Amino acid sequence: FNCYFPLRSYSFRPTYGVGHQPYRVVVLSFELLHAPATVCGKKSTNLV
Amino acid sequence: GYFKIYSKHTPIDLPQGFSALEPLVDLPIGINITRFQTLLAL
Ligand SMILES: *[C@@H]1O[C@H](CO)[C@@H](O)[C@H](O)[C@H]1NC(C)=O
Repeated sequence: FNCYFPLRSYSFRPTYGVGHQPYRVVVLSFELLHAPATVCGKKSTNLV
Repeated sequence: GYFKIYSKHTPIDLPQGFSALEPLVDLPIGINITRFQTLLAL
């Protein structure tokens, strides 16, 4: 009575709907702090 | 926030002479430093 197990299985199957297929997610969060900007994205043209 | 290390090695009471210390590494470690200690192998 009243006690259940809150973790339930997704139970993915190939025959499911488009919304019932597994869709992996990758989340990026950017942080700027009092550090010398150690991560950055730099194109260099040939010299003349 | 940068820790800078200059180094020089010479094959020899400190000797009387002039030698210039070239830079070795420059690191953006960024922590606060107040004291220090040394390690020996024994
Ligand atoms: C770094 O450490 C020194 C220790 O003498 C302290 O006085 C200083 O306030 C510290 N810097 C910061 C940003 O807390």
